[PDB]
Amino acid sequence: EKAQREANKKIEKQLQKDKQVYRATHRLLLLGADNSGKSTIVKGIFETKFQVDKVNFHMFDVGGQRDERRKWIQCFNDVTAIIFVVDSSDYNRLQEALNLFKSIWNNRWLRTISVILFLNKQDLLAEKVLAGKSKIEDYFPEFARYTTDPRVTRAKYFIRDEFLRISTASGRHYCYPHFTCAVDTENARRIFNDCRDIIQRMHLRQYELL
Amino acid sequence: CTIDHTIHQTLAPVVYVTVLVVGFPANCLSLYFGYLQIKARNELGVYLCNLTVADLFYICSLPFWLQYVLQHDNWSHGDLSCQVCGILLYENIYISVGFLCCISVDRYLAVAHPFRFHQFRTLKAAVGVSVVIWAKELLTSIYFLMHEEVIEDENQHRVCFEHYPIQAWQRAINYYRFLVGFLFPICLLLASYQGILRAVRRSHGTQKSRKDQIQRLVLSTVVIFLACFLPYHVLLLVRSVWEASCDFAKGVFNAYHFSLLLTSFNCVADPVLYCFVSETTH
Amino acid sequence: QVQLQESGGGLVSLRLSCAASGFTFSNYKMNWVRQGLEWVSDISQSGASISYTGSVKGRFTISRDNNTLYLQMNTAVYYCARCPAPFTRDCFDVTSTTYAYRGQGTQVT
Amino acid sequence: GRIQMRTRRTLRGHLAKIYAMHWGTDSRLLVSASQDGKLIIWDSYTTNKVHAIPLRSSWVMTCAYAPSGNYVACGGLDNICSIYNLKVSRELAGHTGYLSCCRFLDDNQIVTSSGDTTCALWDIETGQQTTTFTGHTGDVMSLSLAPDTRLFVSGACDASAKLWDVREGMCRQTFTGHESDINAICFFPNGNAFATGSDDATCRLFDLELMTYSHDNIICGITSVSFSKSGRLLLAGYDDFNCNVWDALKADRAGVLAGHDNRVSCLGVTDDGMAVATGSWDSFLKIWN
Ligand SMILES: CC(C)CCC[C@@H](C)[C@H]1CC[C@H]2[C@@H]3CC=C4C[C@@H](OC(=O)CCC(=O)O)CC[C@]4(C)[C@H]3CC[C@]12C
Repeated sequence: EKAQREANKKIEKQLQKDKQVYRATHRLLLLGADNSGKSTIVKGIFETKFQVDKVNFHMFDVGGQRDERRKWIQCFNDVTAIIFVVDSSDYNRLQEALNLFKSIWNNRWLRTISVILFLNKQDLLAEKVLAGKSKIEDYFPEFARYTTDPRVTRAKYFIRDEFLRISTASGRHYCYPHFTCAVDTENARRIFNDCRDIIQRMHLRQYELL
Repeated sequence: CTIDHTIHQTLAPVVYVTVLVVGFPANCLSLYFGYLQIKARNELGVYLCNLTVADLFYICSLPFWLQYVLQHDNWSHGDLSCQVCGILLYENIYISVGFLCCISVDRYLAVAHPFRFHQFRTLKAAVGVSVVIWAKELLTSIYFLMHEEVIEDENQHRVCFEHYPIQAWQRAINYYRFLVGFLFPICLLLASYQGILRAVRRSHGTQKSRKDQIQRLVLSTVVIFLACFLPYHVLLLVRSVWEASCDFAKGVFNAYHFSLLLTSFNCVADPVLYCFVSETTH
Repeated sequence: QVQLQESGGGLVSLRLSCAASGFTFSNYKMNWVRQGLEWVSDISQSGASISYTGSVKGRFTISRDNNTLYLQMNTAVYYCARCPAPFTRDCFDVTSTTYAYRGQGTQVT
Repeated sequence: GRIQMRTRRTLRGHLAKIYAMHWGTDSRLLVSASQDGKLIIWDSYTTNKVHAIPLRSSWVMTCAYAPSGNYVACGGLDNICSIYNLKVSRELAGHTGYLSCCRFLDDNQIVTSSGDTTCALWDIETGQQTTTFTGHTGDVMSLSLAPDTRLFVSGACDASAKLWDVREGMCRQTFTGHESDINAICFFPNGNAFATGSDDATCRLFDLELMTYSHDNIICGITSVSFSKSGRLLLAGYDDFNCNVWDALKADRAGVLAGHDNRVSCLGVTDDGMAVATGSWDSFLKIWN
């Protein structure tokens, strides 16, 4: 039995090693539509190994599945945050982005996970609204009465306000809106800072400071 | 040196009775919730369990001092009781103080630095620091206790753990007592809670009302600690420094023992302040 | 066996009526889809909190009756869709392809 | 009648939510899978961790301890049913969806399911899909193998449970009694009947719908379903922070299993029926009775 005892002792030795490496690492979930360049934000699973300020982050991209995503989404409740990416240029699927975010917000398990909202094609949105080929008011009459180049900023803040209203209509988990593009290399810093804020709030709840 | 100790009979018994009947069930509740925090992988739970067991040990000595004051300040039990009750009522305060500092430093290292200090925020480190504090407690207890002159006798009333005028050794070690048990812990608590408040006010994912309640709780706990200890340690310092005669000792007697009664209120302040306000228990 | 029927269709206002059976109509919320397969509008559990797709807010109107859902035309297939959540307001895969809890459609022009 | 039981041994040591777990032929050894990516093999009686192997993919939606006990299958969100060797061995590829569940027919073959409606049967030493099962329309969530490995059923998200035969490869009959996602399946130990957990806050029993369980206060669905040694009891994990115990024959609640800080993920039952372990999202594996 002494052999079993010593083998077990070694087992929790490497298990506490794994525990400290695990607590040293933070998991993330990357979500978005196909036209949303989430791979640019990164730059079975499209695993990503990136670190900032000597803390390891693992951003997991789920691109190997099909349209039905309401079941494997439950496997990501333990993650610190969800990187939500929206390609707001195609307003036809922007309502899809609103519906997907609303489903995430009101999900039974995701009410505890803060979501990082990334608006991914702000250059494309600016160019589209400058062209004016498709009117935003046609896709949303609320923009014909909403109030805050002024027009690109107005459209961007309207589209972010839609998601923010959906989020705030139901404390606990928060939603952080952000504007990103392909040329932005600072998305890692945004994710790290927002995860730091989320962990701080989790500690406030955990350390009875609330 | 005969001292009119009427302040004990007039004020102490109600303070002691209230402290018992309030803190003791509150202390048991705080111990229960600390053990619940132990159930989760929370290091703060160890510190609260240690703090509340220290406060329960402080409670243990109170009935003997109550019987002492109700006996017109005359010790009647064996000198073992005098020694142990003196040790408790005059040292367990400092165990609770260091334990509060442990709680505050854990909170600071967690909230302010959520990514770096992971090894120190482990149950192994909590047990280690607890053992360190209790070893210090044993050192101080065996230092005080071995002094056979701890118990005095005047006017057929035995006064325990108090010399009027102050003894040379007791006066000399009150400097170490006050310094090590007030000056450094208070700055530790202030420096931890200022950082916690900075982190909370810099938090972006929380509404204003919850930040208001957090800052109210932090102000409440700091005010409780200061308004509960400051007079006792200030008067202990002046008792060690300015006092050189029996007349000064009997003059300061009243405020000295009132401050000691505040230190008794400490242990009913701690449980509600560190467990009941939190929404986790709700 | 869950199964749905609809009535209506034809050249153009029209009564898009949904015939649902086999499950509690009150528990689950409803949605409208046009074909893209894009979501249109929803009705919460109490018949309130109604939200519309922007290109639908003015022209079209919806209502709920207790096992039937009604929409009034002021141009494609209109499946009648519902959500899998029985007692909560999340809803993920209505727009999804080959989603079972969806209607058979009526062709309107 | 009324049954109550409490935690006996807490298999603490996991870092993330214990999402799936499985028992071997010998109930003493169990395999626990967590999303941290660490397949720890625990000695049930002595709380010893006999083996602690790591994992290529952190996400593990299922774990299969072979009846022979030589190999362990680690099916996760990755489209690979990785098989590790004891006393990595193969990398099965070909599924187009997340590995919802995996089960060992014998030593040399594995039966799996994907997030895609396709279910497949492999041969380990060659890694080839001997049989393909593609009759469903929604995501397959769980499997259930009878004492005979010939038949297995695959609960799907389309509220349909199709019974399959490994050799023929074609479905013979379909059940659609439920009205929402079916995320839990387990054959009754006797006969062809089997239970189905669903998100509609209702559990139903099917055989060649004949039973249902639902109360007004219950607004959360099922998350895992399993029976006892004789099948009289029906332990069905629930989305709410505590498990619930049902009766296969009676509609009333036999009892409750509280003590978990989060939802139950997998409710494993030992083959001999001498213990029940309910892996929860609290990173603990409490063993009851
Ligand atoms: C002569 C007698 C009367 C002096 C009584 C004072 C001591 C009982 C207390 C007061 C301040 C305490 C000190 C203040 C702070 C700390 C830090 C604290 O360490 C932690 O809290 C670590 C927490 C973590 O990182 O997990 C405990 C040790 C120490 C040195 C304490 C040691 C015991 C002290 C000196």
